[PDB]
Amino acid sequence: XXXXXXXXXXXXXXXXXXXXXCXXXXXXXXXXXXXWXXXXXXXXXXXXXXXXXXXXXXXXXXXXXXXXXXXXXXXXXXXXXXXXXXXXXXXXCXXXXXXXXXXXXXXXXXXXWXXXXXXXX
Amino acid sequence: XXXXXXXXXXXXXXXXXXXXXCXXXXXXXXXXXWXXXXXXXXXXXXXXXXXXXXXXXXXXXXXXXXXXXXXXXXXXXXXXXXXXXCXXXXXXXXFXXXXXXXX
Amino acid sequence: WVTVYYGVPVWKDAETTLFCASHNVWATHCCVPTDPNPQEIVLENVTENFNMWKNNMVEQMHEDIISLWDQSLKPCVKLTPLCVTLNCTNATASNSSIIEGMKNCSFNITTELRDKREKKNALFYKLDIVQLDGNSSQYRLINCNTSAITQACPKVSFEPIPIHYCAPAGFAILKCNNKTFTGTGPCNNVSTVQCTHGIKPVVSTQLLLNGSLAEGEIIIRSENITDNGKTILVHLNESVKIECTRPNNKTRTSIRIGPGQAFYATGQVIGDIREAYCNISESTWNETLGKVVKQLRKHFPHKNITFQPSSGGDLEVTTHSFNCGGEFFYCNTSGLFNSTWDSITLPCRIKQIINMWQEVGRAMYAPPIQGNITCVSNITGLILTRDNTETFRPGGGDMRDNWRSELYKYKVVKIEPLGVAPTACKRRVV
Amino acid sequence: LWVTVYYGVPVWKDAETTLFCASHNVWATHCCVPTDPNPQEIVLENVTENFNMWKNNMVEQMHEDIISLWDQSLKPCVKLTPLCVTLNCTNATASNSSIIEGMKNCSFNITTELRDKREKKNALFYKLDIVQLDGNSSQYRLINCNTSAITQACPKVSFEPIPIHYCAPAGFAILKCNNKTFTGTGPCNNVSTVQCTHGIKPVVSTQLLLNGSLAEGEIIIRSENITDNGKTILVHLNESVKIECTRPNNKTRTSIRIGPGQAFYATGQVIGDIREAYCNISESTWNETLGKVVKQLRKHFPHKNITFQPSSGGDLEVTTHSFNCGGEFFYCNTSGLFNSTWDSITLPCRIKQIINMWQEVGRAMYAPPIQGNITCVSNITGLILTRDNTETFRPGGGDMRDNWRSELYKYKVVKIEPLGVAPTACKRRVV
Amino acid sequence: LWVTVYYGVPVWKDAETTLFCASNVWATHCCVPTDPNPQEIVLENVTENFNMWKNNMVEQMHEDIISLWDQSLKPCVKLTPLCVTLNCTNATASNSSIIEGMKNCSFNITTELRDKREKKNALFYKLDIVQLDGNSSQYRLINCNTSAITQACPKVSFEPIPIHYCAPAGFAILKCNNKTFTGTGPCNNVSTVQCTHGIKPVVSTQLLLNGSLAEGEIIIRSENITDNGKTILVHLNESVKIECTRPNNKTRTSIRIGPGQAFYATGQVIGDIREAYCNISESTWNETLGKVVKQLRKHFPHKNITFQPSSGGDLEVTTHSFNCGGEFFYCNTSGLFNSTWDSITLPCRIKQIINMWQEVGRAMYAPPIQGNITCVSNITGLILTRDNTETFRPGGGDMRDNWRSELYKYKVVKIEPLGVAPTACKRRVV
Amino acid sequence: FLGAAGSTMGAASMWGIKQLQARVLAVEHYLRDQQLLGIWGCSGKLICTTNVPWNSTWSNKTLSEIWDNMTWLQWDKEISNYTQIIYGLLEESQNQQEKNETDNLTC
Amino acid sequence: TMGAASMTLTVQARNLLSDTHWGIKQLQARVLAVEHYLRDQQLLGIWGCSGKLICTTNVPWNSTWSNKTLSEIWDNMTWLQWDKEISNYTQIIYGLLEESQNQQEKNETDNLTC
Amino acid sequence: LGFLGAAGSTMGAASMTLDTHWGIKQLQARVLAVEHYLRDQQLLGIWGCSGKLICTTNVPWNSTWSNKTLSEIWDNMTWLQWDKEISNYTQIIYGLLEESQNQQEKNETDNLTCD
Ligand SMILES: *[C@@H]1O[C@H](CO)[C@@H](O[C@@H]2O[C@H](CO)[C@@H](O[C@@H]3O[C@H](CO)[C@@H](O)[C@H](O)[C@H]3NC(C)=O)[C@H](O)[C@H]2NC(C)=O)[C@H](O)[C@H]1NC(C)=O
Ligand SMILES: *[C@@H]1O[C@H](CO)[C@@H](O[C@@H]2O[C@H](CO)[C@@H](O[C@@H]3O[C@H](CO)[C@@H](O)[C@H](O)[C@H]3NC(C)=O)[C@H](O)[C@H]2NC(C)=O)[C@H](O)[C@H]1NC(C)=O
Ligand SMILES: *[C@@H]1O[C@H](CO)[C@@H](O[C@@H]2O[C@H](CO)[C@@H](O[C@@H]3O[C@H](CO)[C@@H](O)[C@H](O)[C@@H]3O)[C@H](O)[C@H]2NC(C)=O)[C@H](O)[C@H]1NC(C)=O
Ligand SMILES: *[C@@H]1O[C@H](CO)[C@@H](O[C@@H]2O[C@H](CO)[C@@H](O)[C@H](O)[C@H]2NC(C)=O)[C@H](O)[C@H]1NC(C)=O
Ligand SMILES: *[C@@H]1O[C@H](CO)[C@@H](O)[C@H](O)[C@H]1NC(C)=O
Ligand SMILES: *[C@@H]1O[C@H](CO)[C@@H](O)[C@H](O)[C@H]1NC(C)=O
Ligand SMILES: *[C@@H]1O[C@H](CO)[C@@H](O)[C@H](O)[C@H]1NC(C)=O
Repeated sequence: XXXXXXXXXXXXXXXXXXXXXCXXXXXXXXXXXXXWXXXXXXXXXXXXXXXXXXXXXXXXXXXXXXXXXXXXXXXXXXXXXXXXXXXXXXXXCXXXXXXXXXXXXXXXXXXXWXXXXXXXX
Repeated sequence: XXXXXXXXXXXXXXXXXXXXXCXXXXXXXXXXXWXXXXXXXXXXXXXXXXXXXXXXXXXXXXXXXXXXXXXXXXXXXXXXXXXXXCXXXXXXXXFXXXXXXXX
Repeated sequence: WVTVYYGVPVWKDAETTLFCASHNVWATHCCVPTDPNPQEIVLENVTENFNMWKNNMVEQMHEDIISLWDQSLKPCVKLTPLCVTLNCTNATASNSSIIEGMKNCSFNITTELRDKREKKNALFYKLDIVQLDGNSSQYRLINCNTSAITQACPKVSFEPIPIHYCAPAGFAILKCNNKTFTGTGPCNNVSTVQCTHGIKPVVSTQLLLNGSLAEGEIIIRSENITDNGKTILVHLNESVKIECTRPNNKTRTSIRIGPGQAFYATGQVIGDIREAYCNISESTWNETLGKVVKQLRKHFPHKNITFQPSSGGDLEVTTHSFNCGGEFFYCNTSGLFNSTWDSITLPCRIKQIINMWQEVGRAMYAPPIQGNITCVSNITGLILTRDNTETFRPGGGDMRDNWRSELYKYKVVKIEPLGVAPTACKRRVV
Repeated sequence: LWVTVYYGVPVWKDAETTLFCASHNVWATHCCVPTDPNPQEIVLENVTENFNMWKNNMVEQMHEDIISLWDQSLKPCVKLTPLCVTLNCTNATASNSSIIEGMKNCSFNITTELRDKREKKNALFYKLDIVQLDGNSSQYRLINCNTSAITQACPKVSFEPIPIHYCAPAGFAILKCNNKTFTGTGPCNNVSTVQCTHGIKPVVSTQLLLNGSLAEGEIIIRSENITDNGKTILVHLNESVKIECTRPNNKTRTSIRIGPGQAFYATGQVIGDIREAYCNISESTWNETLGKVVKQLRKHFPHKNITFQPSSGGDLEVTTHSFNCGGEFFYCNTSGLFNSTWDSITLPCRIKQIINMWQEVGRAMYAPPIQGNITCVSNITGLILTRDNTETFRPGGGDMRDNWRSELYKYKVVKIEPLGVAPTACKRRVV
Repeated sequence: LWVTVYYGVPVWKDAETTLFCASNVWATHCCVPTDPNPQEIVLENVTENFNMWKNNMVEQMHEDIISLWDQSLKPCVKLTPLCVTLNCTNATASNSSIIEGMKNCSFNITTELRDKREKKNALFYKLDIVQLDGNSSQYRLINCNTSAITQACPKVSFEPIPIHYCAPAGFAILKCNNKTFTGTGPCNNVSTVQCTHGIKPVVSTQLLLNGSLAEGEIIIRSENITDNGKTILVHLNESVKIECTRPNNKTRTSIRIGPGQAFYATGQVIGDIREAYCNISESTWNETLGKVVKQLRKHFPHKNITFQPSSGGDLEVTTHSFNCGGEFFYCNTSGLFNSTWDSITLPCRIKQIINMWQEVGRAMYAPPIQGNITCVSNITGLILTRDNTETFRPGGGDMRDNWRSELYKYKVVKIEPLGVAPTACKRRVV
Repeated sequence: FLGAAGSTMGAASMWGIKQLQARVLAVEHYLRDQQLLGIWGCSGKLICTTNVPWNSTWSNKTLSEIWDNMTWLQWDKEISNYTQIIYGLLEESQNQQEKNETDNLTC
Repeated sequence: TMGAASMTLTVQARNLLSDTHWGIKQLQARVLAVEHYLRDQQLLGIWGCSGKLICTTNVPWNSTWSNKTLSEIWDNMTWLQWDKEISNYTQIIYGLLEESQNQQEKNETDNLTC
Repeated sequence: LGFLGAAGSTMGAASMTLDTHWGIKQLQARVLAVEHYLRDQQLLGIWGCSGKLICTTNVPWNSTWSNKTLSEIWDNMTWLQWDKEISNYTQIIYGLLEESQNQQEKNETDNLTCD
């Protein structure tokens, strides 16, 4: 059912924070632990993340996450520090545990990926 | 798990079993995951954690023991004509560039 | 000649108010300490007539428990503003299925400011949600058309502690010490105490949990055994271990519905797909019934008997209803009471808006509990209704049975120190 | 000669204490204590005991207990605050004429058991309780809502005038006056001691005292000072005057859900026979009764052509004869009786739904409609008069305490003082 | 050699009980009259141990005051319907400028009818209002998201009257008459009383206003002195006059907020000069403080003492406060306690939403008082805390510390009339 | 406490509202019994003889049949319907004793 | 001559001892009945009359308030008249009764007898 | 003199002895005052006396208890000190007072003093 929107697009100044947000759709934004693909020209690797599901947020593997799960606004948000010009690649948003009930522990990849959008730092 | 799958873009007309086996330092915490794309689009889950199938999967295969996560892709032919890569959902925010094993 | 005596050791049947002696509601209310060295005095050659079915100590316990329960619940969050139409759909699992027994409901709730309403959602148990129209997704909470629903305070524990009922000055409690006493008639071995032993209040239907055990074999107790219009209490001399669990970990969402009015509801469920279940050893249960049957047939000889499931009514009477770690379980006992004359799993349901009292003027809402729950308890007796062959069913009751089964040994009497007797000695004057 | 001390001495003093009552009804529930099936009375010899009904504290205690019970009983009931919305009102057309005169048909938008939903509901209401919001407008509100808490009386509890005996606590006694012509104040030279009063029915009315005691004397006129025009005159009769009050119609009740087990009751329709209410008072009985009252007034007011006039003004509570006829509150016009110079008379009467009841008006009671017709048969046992050359009397009144004072004029409470002080006999019992 | 029993023996044991209150709310509640000529009894050759820090009368007076405060506020107008978004701007005055401390707020409320709404205006203090957004004129009242706010009934001033606490039968109150008593230990000049003297329940923080002055020289009382965590109560033997005022002329309106109930909103401010201020004579303050230091140096000799003005903590801690004419003043004392060892004006602010005591439920709304307000009070003592020479801070403390300064001379004792002593006499005639 | 309750006379030897009601009643019962002993002139005694003769109408059995052979509890039942008679007689005998003590020219 | 009345002293004495708002009122009534009972018993006790409905003392029966008595005439038919004539001195008489008992104790505390 | 008067008196100079919430508190205070009064009276009655200021009984002193002569303990010590100096022997004295009265009740049980 889920139809995550592409992140707000940007053409940021170099080393500007990569501030963007992905509108949520056809999912509970109140659950749905979310992640921001760590987009790159070759392949995304690792992610920034936040979850309404656990009242929590976490640091990115690089730069910063500055992530939030704005369940109230029906949107994912992040603003990684020091966006590199090389960061100008599209990042999809997706979430895990969007279900009413989970048959397993939270140790699985999200599949509902957004069309994505790039920030041309 | 900050290591790549042993992929070399091996491919075939059928049964393109490029089983790179998500060799992510043999420490995926049995949360190996697979996705693939043949388009300028987000990759779709190819397989669920470890040996589990992706929802609405077809022409696919998977296995894992936090290591040696062989994924022969069943006997997949046209279905296998996509770039594909491994990830460890529960370990080091790991991702393998893996390879464009897209026949 | 008449002689006046004072301090004569005699008494009369009497009804008085007994006092209750020892976060926890029971501990908070029954603040009066117990006697660390209680005494019991055997009365040589005293015959006393007891009747557990006419014992006002049972009614007193019933009334005081309800009063405490109401006092405890009263100063808590009201759920009135949540009595709105709900938009409910299928509680989709992470599995390619719908978890049964749950609904995913959304609604427009007024918040702290009266100018704002927000769309909130929560998962609810199917049992507490009622459909407003056929062929419709619109639902209401089950009790919003009948009475107020109040959320129990998360800071208040209802876990029972042993309660001692104590006579006031001028009164004493007589206790029956005949191990084979059946609840009515004379007891030929009695003693006097000031306080009862500690009885944990237990709320349970069908099966009697965490009580005392019988001595001298299993005792079948009834107001009238012949009369099939009355309840039979079976008091066991050996317990049956029962282990109940909820094999999941719930996470909850907090919705503010007023000025500090925090409402809690299930946000998500992580865990197994079985909502709840109870584990009863098979051989233990099978031996227990054989012994119960041996005793039932001494009252109903040369007849075959059978055990059947409860015949009808709502969950409180048809299932085994109990409090497990603050959660409310309604277990299916048809797996036990199905026989004619290694373990057994009883599937269980969970409910959040409950009554458990004959009064429906107010309902309690049980907020979700985080973490997994395991309860181990002792089955000390059975509540049976009798209905050639005889049929016994694990029927319900007025919840007084959970006190009648412990208070059957006690009677309250008034002490009457004055009396007169004849002599042959005229008062000397000056 | 030295002092002897005695205990158990038959001495008493005036006192004010708490009295208790003795026998789904509200009074039966509260005044749960049984009466003495074999009550005693002790006759006193030559005790010129002073009685004063006007200052008698038993009246005030009875008044306060009545108010307390009334409120205690009404409190655990449905509030009507949810109905205080603008009402859209038109003509009530239950009759063939399309007019029923005293009532209006009002529609309103009220929240149901679903807090997010409101529905258009309607009911018939009496004009006496509906307030117009502005001129030339169909927009109305319930009377007194903006100034008070209006609570619906619950059908689950009965209210009727069950006679109640008031009993003294241990250490106290009630003295009773048995002088047939005592007349309110002064020494009563034929008195006795009792533990409980006779049963007094808590009947509430404004002009004519109903279902009370009859006087031993033909008519007795009681006042603090009959020549003082600032005080109320209570006239007790030795004969009952029968009055039959009728509401010759049948109301169809409807029910509006307003909350979680909360519902409002209202008239949905009226079946027929337009006269709203009326009372039948015997004509010949009244003429004789009123003339007898005058004969007694002439001994205080020795003037010819003494007159009677209707209550001079104020709201219905003081201009009409108010009573509870059986769930309905009647406000009847007695100007047809109190108009004279010294087979039946029909008194026009109206029905009201929101009742102030007492002098305290920060709250009000709403009387649900009563299904079926009412024929209340009662007798006048006394009249309440006030006074303005030749004097004029009117059916005026007090603070509704007169209603119990009129029965509690024979009783007073005294404290028993069993310890004596110092009579003398003997010396001292030394060794 | 033989035992004799005596009854009516004038001896006693330390005890705690319930004292009764004897001679608005204060006179209404403490309706019981007092003895116009209390018969104080001097006890020859009696030494008693007093302890003002452990004296439960302080706690009892505190709890009774809270109960009365709440009983008085309870049957009054609720301000629940005012939890709406307020659209606020910068308030003006008869002086065509801006009042820095006031906001002019417009809002939509329920009127007499439930289906109607009206737009109303009211003035509020900056300290009564919190923003719902950043750079946007959207506000709420400060306690809306915490608790209900109840408006005090205008008919009750709560003006302190002397309160006497009286012993119940079987009890007596002992009084210490040592003019240099330090609050604890033996008192070698004692007497008994029926009731305490009349203590006005005056509420303040840093400076104790009103009550009696010390008979002796300035006495510094502390539970420990050495422990910097303890409250130091300085009881002066000479008062300091303090004159406080709100020179502005206020006017108010009345907003119906539903049937029956109405809100006493502030209408307008005219004659605006200063929100509030207090005047303390300079010479008096300097000598008074110097004398306090002279005494502090007897505990901390050979040190040059300084003060640290206004301490730290919240408004209720760092700012002096009192009820003046019904309005609540929050005055800046930093110019009084910044010294090193003709008048000083202390700037002062006003609040409408009041939260005295540690409980923030039942917040009180103080209706505005029309016209201008002046109060003259007596500074009778200081509350100081400690923290290379010693540094002292003015500061608040538990509200209980306010009555410790009045009740330090009194103790509750139970009279024990029965006792036994030797005679060497045996009962006659067996 | 009760001791040999099961013995013959021949062996005889020596929330806030509810709580307040219980305390008050304990006091009322205590005082009622003490007042009654005072009325009979038995204040302070555990055993008090009187000037009222034993009536055969209350019991026509002799002392060897009443004492030694009857349980206190049985005895109270046997004469339960005379308690109010004996008590009335006891009060009057004390009243007569006072009448004589309080006669004049005596002290 | 109030002779017969002495035999009713017992009858009167035995009659002295046997909805939240209501509950308070009922408890107050019960408590006060007890307090009144005990106040009288305590007073008879301090005067040395415990256990007696009728007792005698040694007091001056002072001429400053006591006039000459008569041969069972003065010793009035009505108790309520004495309540108006003798009672005027209750506040002095009760004090005399306590002092007379205090004097008896002083004469025999522990100075005489054993 | 006063209610306690010379509380600080030497034993040798002892001389002789001589609205709902509020409603609940007041009722409790009244009830307790009554209970304390009655307990003292009941306690004296069971020791063989009432109506007395001073009672003499059949109970000897231990003489190990004070371990002092009467000429000092019933002399140079204040009643207030007397209480302090009992040294947790009060319950012993009371038990002994009950035992001696019980012995008297046993000796008076035959009760043959009759017509
Ligand atoms: C009538 O009822 C009586 C109870 O009121 C029974 O008496 C009880 O018998 C028990 C066994 O003999 C005693 O237990 C022992 O008590 C001593 C201390 O008294 C302990 O040291 C022992 O360990 C304990 N025994 C065990 C196995 O734990 C009870 O104390 C005793 N109770 C009382 C109040 O005396 C009578 O036996 C019973 N009579 C009949 C005919 O059934
Ligand atoms: C120990 O405590 C005693 C009180 O409990 C003190 O006694 C008080 O001494 C005062 C004089 O210093 C007396 O003042 C008198 O009061 C009357 C009131 O009506 C006036 O007329 C007199 O003029 C006035 N005396 C003078 C000299 O002005 C108090 O009345 C008296 N209190 C009592 C109850 O007797 C002791 O002084 C005190 N001792 C020590 C060492 O501090
Ligand atoms: C310390 O004690 C003094 C009195 O010794 C208190 O001052 C008094 O305070 C009250 C209330 O503010 C004043 O009452 C008002 O007076 C005006 C006069 O116009 C009247 O209109 C009001 O209705 C009300 O009655 C009182 O006059 C004032 N007394 C004096 C002498 O000025 C002072 O408030 C106390 N301090 C503290 C902190 O409690
Ligand atoms: C009692 O509880 C245990 C778990 O605590 C249940 O054990 C599992 O049962 C399933 C049945 O299909 C087996 O596949 C699992 O391997 C068992 N687990 C373990 C650890 O042994 C047990 O079944 C319960 N009792 C009953 C009657 O169901
Ligand atoms: C009142 O108005 C309603 C409007 O639907 C109508 O159905 C009803 O018949 C009317 N009743 C009377 C008495 O006018
Ligand atoms: C508050 O705003 C209203 C807006 O109509 C204005 O009339 C009023 O004078 C203002 N009051 C103050 C003190 O600014
Ligand atoms: C510092 O202390 C000395 C005494 O040691 C004193 O004389 C002096 O006045 C003090 N300083 C101040 C500023 O008061």
